[PDB]
Amino acid sequence: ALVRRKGLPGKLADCRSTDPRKSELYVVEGDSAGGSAKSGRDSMFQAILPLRGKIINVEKARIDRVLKNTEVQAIITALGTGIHDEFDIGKLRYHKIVLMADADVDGQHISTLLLTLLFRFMRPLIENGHVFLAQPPLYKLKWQRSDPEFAYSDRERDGLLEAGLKAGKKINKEDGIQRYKGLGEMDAKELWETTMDPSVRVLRQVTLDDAAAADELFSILMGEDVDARRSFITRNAKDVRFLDV
Amino acid sequence: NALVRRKSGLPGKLADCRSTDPRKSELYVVEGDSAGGSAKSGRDSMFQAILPLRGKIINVEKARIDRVLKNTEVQAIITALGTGIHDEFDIGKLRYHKIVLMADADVDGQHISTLLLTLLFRFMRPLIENGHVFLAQPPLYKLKWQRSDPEFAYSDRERDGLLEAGLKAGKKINKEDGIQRYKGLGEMDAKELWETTMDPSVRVLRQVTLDDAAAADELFSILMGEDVDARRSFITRNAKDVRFLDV
Amino acid sequence: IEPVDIEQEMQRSYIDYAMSVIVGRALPEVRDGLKPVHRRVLYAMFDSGFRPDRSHAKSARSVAETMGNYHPHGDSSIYDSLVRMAQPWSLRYPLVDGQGNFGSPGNDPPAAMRYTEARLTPLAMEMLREIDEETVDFIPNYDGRVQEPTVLPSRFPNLLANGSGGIAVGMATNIPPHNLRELADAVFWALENHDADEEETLAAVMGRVKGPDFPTAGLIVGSQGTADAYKTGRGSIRMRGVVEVEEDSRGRTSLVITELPYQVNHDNFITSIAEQVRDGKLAGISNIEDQSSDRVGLRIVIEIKRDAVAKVVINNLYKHTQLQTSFGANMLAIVDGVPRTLRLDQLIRYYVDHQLDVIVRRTTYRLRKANERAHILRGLVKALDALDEVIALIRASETVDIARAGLIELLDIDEIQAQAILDMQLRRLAALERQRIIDDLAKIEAEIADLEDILAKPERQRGIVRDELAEIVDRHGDDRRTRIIAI
Amino acid sequence: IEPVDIEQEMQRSYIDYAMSVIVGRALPEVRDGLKPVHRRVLYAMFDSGFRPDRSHAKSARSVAETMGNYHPHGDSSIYDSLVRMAQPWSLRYPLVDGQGNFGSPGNDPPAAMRYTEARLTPLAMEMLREIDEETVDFIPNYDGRVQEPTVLPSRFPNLLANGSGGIAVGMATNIPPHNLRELADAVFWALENHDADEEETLAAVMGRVKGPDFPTAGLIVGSQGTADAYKTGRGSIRMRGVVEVEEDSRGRTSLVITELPYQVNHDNFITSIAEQVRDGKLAGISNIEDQSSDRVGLRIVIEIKRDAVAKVVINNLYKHTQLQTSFGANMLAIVDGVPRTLRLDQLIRYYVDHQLDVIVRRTTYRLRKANERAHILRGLVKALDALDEVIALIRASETVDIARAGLIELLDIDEIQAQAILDMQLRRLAALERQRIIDDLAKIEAEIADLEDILAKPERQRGIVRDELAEIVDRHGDDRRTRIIAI
DNA sequence: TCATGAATGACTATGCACGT
DNA sequence: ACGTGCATAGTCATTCATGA
Ligand SMILES: COc1c(N2CCN[C@@H](C)C2)c(F)cc2c(=O)c(C(=O)O)cn(C3CC3)c12
Ligand SMILES: COc1c(N2CCN[C@@H](C)C2)c(F)cc2c(=O)c(C(=O)O)cn(C3CC3)c12
Ligand SMILES: [Mg+2]
Ligand SMILES: [Mg+2]
Ligand SMILES: [Mg+2]
Ligand SMILES: [Mg+2]
Repeated sequence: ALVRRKGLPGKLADCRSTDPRKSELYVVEGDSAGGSAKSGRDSMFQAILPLRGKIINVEKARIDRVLKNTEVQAIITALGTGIHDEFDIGKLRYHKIVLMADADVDGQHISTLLLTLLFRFMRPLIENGHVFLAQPPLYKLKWQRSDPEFAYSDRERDGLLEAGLKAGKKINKEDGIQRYKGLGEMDAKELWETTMDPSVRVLRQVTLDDAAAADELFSILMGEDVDARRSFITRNAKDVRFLDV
Repeated sequence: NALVRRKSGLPGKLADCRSTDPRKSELYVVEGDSAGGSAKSGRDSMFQAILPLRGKIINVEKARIDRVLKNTEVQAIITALGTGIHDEFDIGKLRYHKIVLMADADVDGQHISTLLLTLLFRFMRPLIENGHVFLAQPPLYKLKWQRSDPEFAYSDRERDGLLEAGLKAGKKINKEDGIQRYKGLGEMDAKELWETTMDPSVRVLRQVTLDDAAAADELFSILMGEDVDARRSFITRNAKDVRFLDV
Repeated sequence: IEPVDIEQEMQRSYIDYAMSVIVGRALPEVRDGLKPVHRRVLYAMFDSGFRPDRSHAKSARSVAETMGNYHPHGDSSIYDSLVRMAQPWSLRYPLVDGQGNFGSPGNDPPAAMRYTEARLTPLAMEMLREIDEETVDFIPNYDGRVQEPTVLPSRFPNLLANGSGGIAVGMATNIPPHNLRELADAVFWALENHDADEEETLAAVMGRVKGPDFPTAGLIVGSQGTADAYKTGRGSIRMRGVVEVEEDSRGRTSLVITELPYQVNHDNFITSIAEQVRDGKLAGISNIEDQSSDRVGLRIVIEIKRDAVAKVVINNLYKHTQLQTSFGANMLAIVDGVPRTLRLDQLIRYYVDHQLDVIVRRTTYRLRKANERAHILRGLVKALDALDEVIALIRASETVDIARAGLIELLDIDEIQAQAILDMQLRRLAALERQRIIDDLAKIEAEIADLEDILAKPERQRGIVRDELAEIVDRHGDDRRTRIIAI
Repeated sequence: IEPVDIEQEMQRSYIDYAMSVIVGRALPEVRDGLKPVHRRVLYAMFDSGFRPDRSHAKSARSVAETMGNYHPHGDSSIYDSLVRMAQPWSLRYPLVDGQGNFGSPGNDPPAAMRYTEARLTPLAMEMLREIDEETVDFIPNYDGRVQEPTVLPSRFPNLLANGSGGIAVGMATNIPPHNLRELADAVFWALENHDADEEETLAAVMGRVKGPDFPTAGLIVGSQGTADAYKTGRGSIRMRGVVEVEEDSRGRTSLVITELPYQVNHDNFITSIAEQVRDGKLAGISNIEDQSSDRVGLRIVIEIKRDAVAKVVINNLYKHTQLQTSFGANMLAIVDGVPRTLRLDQLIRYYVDHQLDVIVRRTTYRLRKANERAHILRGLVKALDALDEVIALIRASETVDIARAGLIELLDIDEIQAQAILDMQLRRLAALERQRIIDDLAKIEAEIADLEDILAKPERQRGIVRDELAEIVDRHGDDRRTRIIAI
């Protein structure tokens, strides 16, 4: 068991449960999204750590400079575990670390920067499956009489719309389908019923198979060598669609 | 008498002049970062220095002295003027013989003037008595004639007058662009500020005079003091006749 | 260089600041209960079409529209004012429909302008109802380019409903919110008893307006302060939150706070108790836990010791925290450009007067417009009766000026009417189309007579205010939230 | 909970970011030389009517319009982008007419959004010329509500004129600005010699485009780097400021710098010299004084010691300061959704292609509209020829549909034409108006003939580009600022 | 290490009156 | 001394590539 704040980051909205095994840390993008998340959460088991701005690239940046970064200190301090050789998983304050960023490309970028921080400083968190990715909604179908439905893809939107119309439901062509462009546009309720309610949230558990292959990919994509990265993108971006086919 | 100007122990916001002679130097105390920014550009860097003040100035009549000296904006003024305050006032160390207060023409500019004048009258009164304090009058309108040079107006009356005269003279204005109305110093650029408030050959300055010190002391305490009731009755008594002070 | 004496400068400048702040910044107009920034935000959104019949616009667009046309001040503070008008715990009847993160009753700040959207609420649409029918005086904006309203129609008593708080110069205002249905009853009475004096009117209105109705619910303890505020314009109204004692399986007791009095920050409240615990002031308390959520609302659990009495701890909380706190009523509002402390019957009467003005002006507007339409229609009907000649005339004319000048002489018609004949489409020459022009004339002449009748009878005018207001209340009126108890 | 491998996530996420930044953020489209934010700001202002024919709008309104409809990002950075497009020392040909404080070449920051106003410049109006005539492909915006343009008509070569600098992922761009008159000559040649191969085209274009022309004036030293940039797409161009040695009556020679190379901060430049003199790196210098003003422009006076040679100190300044600095040219632009390093002949050719597309699309649009009006006009003329009959028919109809159906039968007419006859006003039945309808038909049929001729002849199409561009250059073209000298 | 330029806003201090 | 609400924005740190 571990004490919750009521010696940790000021931005941290800690949970109430003293059991790390049941506790969760939502690492959120932005002050707005983190603010609403702090309200819509279950304060018993879910803690919120909002991160501001692009995270520093630990692959490029020198070690001492990374340790001076306020956002990195917040993560390391909140997770309770050390880093590198001084890493001790026994002091992990949350057995679930949910990264929650915007659906847009800059959210994706922040994900790669966080995953790089974790893989380089605190790899066992990934190996033991403590790291997860929340999938935010993209659309909210606002039926005239029925309860609203959330969609996490363009396909699902078309499907739920098709089904609802076939069922005899109806939507306004003005209000209609609200499209989310970021977590910051959502309120507390919306975030709960899509990303934080454990009975409805869509989480993806980060797994680590080949450590050596991963090590090389991280260094290529995140490293200082531009040429390697440039050729990698021009080589593989052509086939990014067909990774899960 | 001469004193060193900062060039790469004075306020960071201060854009000092180059002249080392206070008799020849001027300090423009400006309202806002934008206006101060433009002033810094349109000024004559030889004799004119700019000290921008941000936000409403602390009321030295209400707040205790220790709190006033901790205020960053007050410290900037006292430090830039070089002179001490109260009993430690030494006019010999005055870094500028012209202290021009330049605020927006709007109501909030007027309020900042009374707060600055209160600071000066209470902490550095001799500056007022010896006529080192002035008030700049910003322009309100800029008439943009189609072919002729533009004209600036400092009142609604002058606007009507210059408009009538120009039209009578055969000049013409667009009814779209037309007469630009200034709502603050922050809306002006460097050139405009020079040609209306900083060019010593065109600027309209008012020199603050102090006749009856005892009467002044009372008015400052009524208007700026902690006594609300006194202030309320004074306003309700005299606001009715504010028009007719110069009639 | 012109000389100016410091006394002249100080007096003139400060008075100019004080008066504009009093009349044009900090204090509400008695008729619509709005400060200038509020009125300008709402009208900007209204004119921009950001209405409930369309999807929320980005709130940045509302701020910029307000800035560019009406309110010559900063975008930052204008956004704050807009945000407030959308918070359900600030306004008893929100005027802005907010979409996104608009903050909380605690220290959680609202999201930035970029993240949020906003539009007018249905009640805010009643504030602006028929504003385009010359129901209120308009004046030029800060640079003469466009017009802005001096006051809104305000088809429900917004000042008393949503209240107002403002710090001016030499004075300040603090009017609490009230329940719309109770205010309506008071208005209905004032309309029926339009000749009643102030003495009778105050007794009647005080009977219907039972007291302030805060958006945060809670309790009002006592009746003296309420009576003072309505009879004097000043009064101290004691507020309380609601506390429900819960027992535990072990047999431990805990106090559950689910409501707090108006304008009490939830986070500051919890912090205040927390600091007054260590500070060994509120003994008997064992543990403080905030079990609040978006689904259960406020829920502050105060577990107390076994050797502690619930009411003793509750009384200590009333004493040493804002669980019990008083609302300092000061009924100050601008009346005809003058700040005035008002009795409750004065507040109602002044609002009723405004409504009657609005209804008469609307009627006058509609009556003028009806005559114009009738005037042109009469011209068209004259053309139809001599249609063969009218057409032949226009055809044989070399220009349209010749045709027009001829039409006046032909049918003995005005130039406006004659112009309308020229503007007439060949569509309107069909049989059924000719008939509609006749019927439309007959239709309008009935409307004109009705309108003239309304203007001639104050009874109908008052009847309209009553009926229209009743419709609003039936649609937008809600239950009382704040419970009133005795000592 | 679904499992995902870290390699899969990393690769897909980073590639998606890199590609969006490359194609849709940091790098310019070759056809109009604009990044997405630039294009969206300008179109927003355009659609909002913030044009040179009306007074400056509050810049907050441009930001909010761009933010709310096209650019789903923050108001802060969008304002920065708008401001930069209004600075004469940033853009060789400003696209935004700024009113107020937009900063300086030094560390004086721009005023906040609340203080400044903005509208489009005349040249920016050429970027958007006839954009409403289907001259460019439009796509739905970020939420499907409205359409936005994929590219602007860009009736002057904006990419080469104003240049571009951008940091993307895996690559970056740095294109310098050029003199419009020189660019026009190159385009004029490309149009005349439309069949010339790349080798000839490169030689020709390089002869007319003498080199970059920076808004900050200054000097270009050497010709190698310029040649590399145009031949390779990469090159190092050495820039210099202007130094004028002045002598004193006392014998105190001083260096007066009146110009600096492109993108050199005035305040940083003075500080760099000052810090290099205090520590001891630029001996021979005696005193540094900034005599700059709004009236004389840049004027940094560097008084040197008596036992110092002016030319030595100037070379020391070239060596240890940005008085001499290189522009790292990397001619990278997006071509058909693909990032590409381009030769100068490729840049010109691609722009000329875009212009020809614009003119052909415009002609096709105008031809379609011309046919439509002509079609309706043909209907009107038929009505006029049988005017007596047309009226009699409409009169006997119970509805307008019976009247229409009859008109079709009477004159052999479409439903569109008959409807147009129905909507016709009695206004146009006057003599001159009937004649005006006839002549209008004759006019359009002449225009249609012209338009058809344009589409059938590439010669005319190229002629249009030349003549229209020539008109633009004669009106908005200016002298060269950057002087080109040899080693 | 610093500049470039579009991307990812909270914090900081006064006036003013009034009540705990 | 703190809350209230309408008035009077610059500073702070990262990604990313390239050349000093
Ligand atoms: C809070 O993050 C930001 C920071 N900082 C503040 C201090 N901590 C660092 C991590 C981020 C900043 F120093 C500037 C900006 C900005 O200039 C800005 C903007 O819109 O211009 C937006 N943001 C935040 C994350 C989006 C900024
Ligand atoms: C620069 O002055 C301001 C200050 N401070 C900053 C530093 N200490 C004092 C001098 C003023 C502030 F702490 C907040 C604001 C604001 O919140 C604000 C706003 O638009 O809301 C405007 N200003 C400036 C003077 C107008 C503010
Ligand atoms: Mg985002
Ligand atoms: Mg102002
Ligand atoms: Mg603020
Ligand atoms: Mg920024």
